[PDB]
Amino acid sequence: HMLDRRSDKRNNSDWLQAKESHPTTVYLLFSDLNPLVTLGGNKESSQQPEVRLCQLNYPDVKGYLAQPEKITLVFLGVELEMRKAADGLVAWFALGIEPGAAEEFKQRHENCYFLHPPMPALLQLKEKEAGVVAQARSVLAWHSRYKFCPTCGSATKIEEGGYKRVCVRETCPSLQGVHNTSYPRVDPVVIMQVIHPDGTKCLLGRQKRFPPGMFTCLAGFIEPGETIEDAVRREVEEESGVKVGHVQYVSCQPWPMPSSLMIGCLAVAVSTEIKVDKNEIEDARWFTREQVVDVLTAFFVPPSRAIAHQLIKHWVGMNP
Amino acid sequence: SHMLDRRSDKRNNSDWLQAKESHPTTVYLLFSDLNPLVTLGGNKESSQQPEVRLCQLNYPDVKGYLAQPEKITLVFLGVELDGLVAWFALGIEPGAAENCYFLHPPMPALLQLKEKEAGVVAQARSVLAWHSRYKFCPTCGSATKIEEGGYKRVCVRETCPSLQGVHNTSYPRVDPVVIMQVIHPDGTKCLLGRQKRFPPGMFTCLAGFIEPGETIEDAVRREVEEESGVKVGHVQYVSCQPWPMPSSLMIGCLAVAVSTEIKVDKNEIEDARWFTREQVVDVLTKGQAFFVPPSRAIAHQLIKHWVG
Ligand SMILES: Nc1ncnc2c1ncn2[C@@H]1O[C@H](COP(=O)(O)O)[C@@H](O)[C@H]1O
Ligand SMILES: Nc1ncnc2c1ncn2[C@@H]1O[C@H](COP(=O)(O)O)[C@@H](O)[C@H]1O
Ligand SMILES: [Mg+2]
Ligand SMILES: [Mg+2]
Ligand SMILES: [Mg+2]
Ligand SMILES: [Mg+2]
Ligand SMILES: [Mg+2]
Ligand SMILES: [Mg+2]
Ligand SMILES: [Zn+2]
Ligand SMILES: [Zn+2]
Repeated sequence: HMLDRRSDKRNNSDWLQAKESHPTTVYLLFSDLNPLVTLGGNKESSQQPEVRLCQLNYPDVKGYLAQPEKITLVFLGVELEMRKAADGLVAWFALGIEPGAAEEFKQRHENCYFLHPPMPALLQLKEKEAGVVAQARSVLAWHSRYKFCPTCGSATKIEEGGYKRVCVRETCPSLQGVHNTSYPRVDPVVIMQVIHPDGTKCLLGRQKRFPPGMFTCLAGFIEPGETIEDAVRREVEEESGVKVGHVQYVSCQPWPMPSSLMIGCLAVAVSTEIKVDKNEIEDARWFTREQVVDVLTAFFVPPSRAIAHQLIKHWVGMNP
Repeated sequence: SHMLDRRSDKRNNSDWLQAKESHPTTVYLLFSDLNPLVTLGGNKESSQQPEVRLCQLNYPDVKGYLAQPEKITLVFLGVELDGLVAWFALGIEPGAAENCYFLHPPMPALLQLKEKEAGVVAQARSVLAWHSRYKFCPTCGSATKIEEGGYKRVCVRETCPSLQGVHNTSYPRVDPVVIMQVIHPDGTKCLLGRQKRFPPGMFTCLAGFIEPGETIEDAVRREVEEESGVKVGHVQYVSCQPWPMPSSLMIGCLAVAVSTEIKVDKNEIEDARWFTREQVVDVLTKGQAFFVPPSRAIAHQLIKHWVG
């Protein structure tokens, strides 16, 4: 990650309040969960215009901050190097604002714009910036849909730097002991590059909503009581009929749509017959290594920053 | 291999689920306050020591509970691996709850179940626990209704945003947790810690929840450094263990420290130390003024994996 989350500061109201108006503090502005970005404008993002975060400071956002009931403020962390309250730490916050306010901003700064739609525009951000966006967007998305207490239905209030919501009903069981109802949600999702029993093909599928010709790795949410490997085997068989043996973890990608942790795996199929569950996917097929090589250089796959692309590209290079 | 095929394709088949409720081969697992009904001994597996196993009930054992649907919670677990033997979990109230008994307390008594039965309890307990604490719509606060064999809750307010599109507010929660065996730079020691609440002498792997926006490996590095001050480099995934307290997925990793100095937070972790392979070997066998979780806990499996 690009920041140190400094979760120990989340219950330090005085420190958080002081940092809000400190001149070194960085703000990332969000409207309807979309981050404010800019194209080009420095050396790295120049040779072809690259999308980068529009980093704001207190003088840019002070008017939003002075209406706390209309904003959602999340402490993201501090920069990894300290500069020469006044502790040398450079704080970052995510600031979610109302649409009226965002319009008045868009007329104020012409070079910055809100990134949308989230898929695939978030894949345009460089890795370090994409990670902080995934943190900020996932927490703001949680706040947008978890305003009421799941245990009793009452209103809740934000606490702990944006990382906790607390029911206002004093008698509520959610307030006795520690419960996940207080805290942001992380949904684990397995996504799997599935290799044919003969090592020369891989299994890819699509949903009816996908652009014509796009195919990608099968994926699904891990269920309660399931391991990573269990979910890979179950989801592949559900959607495509294919039975899976060995499952190998490869890498992760946080995917803030709203709050998914993509757990990327390589899996070896032990059967070949395909039986598509139309209620989930429209199509699943075996693609030869040669076909996939042709496409990485009559179907196509997600862009290179998507984990599915990284899994497919990794496989193309493995020893058959 | 597993006890059950989840057959999630059946969860929206209300006619099939209903037919199975009274079928003579259907098995029910009874839960009181999220604790499973179990039994000790009584088959070939206990010829040596009495072993805990699930107390499998059938329709005539639970039919009085089913006659009061507003007082129970019913979850379709799957079919054994139409000839299909359906399993359900049935959560009841403490009042309604002599060779069976409710397994309590969950830590460490759940660790007495054999792995294949532990997997079914983790499924059932976590879904039941979700229903206990997620009865209202997080998006608007209205009441909700159970659907899909116990795997969905649906807001009763027709205009609610939760009903336009697909949203995680409808579905069971799974909380990813990293737990990590952390090896000293010199390769000869591992880092273990404890909380004040722990029984005296107990040490275990550090662990913590993955945050929004974070990878497995970054959560390991962040939590180790938060809790113990130790900085971590390489992180390797090893294996998982679902832990239904209420709904955690323990993601077990081996990590290499790149610093040596410990600095404990004295808020979550009251103590953390480097333990040599010899100290740990002694404690996996039996001799040391400390001890670790039992063998079915993923921390014990990770510590064992490390010593070879
Ligand atoms: N946490 C969640 N967020 C969104 N959808 C979920 C979640 N858990 C289960 N689902 C269901 O999972 C479906 C997607 O299938 P899959 O991604 O293959 O598991 C969605 O259409 C939902 O019905
Ligand atoms: N899903 C969750 N369930 C319970 N506690 C959580 C959750 N997410 C964050 N927390 C917090 O994490 C603390 C435990 O620390 P750790 O397990 O080391 O991350 C709890 O006491 C809560 O304050
Ligand atoms: Mg899927
Ligand atoms: Mg699924
Ligand atoms: Mg699926
Ligand atoms: Mg911890
Ligand atoms: Mg911790
Ligand atoms: Mg933590
Ligand atoms: Zn409440
Ligand atoms: Zn609602």
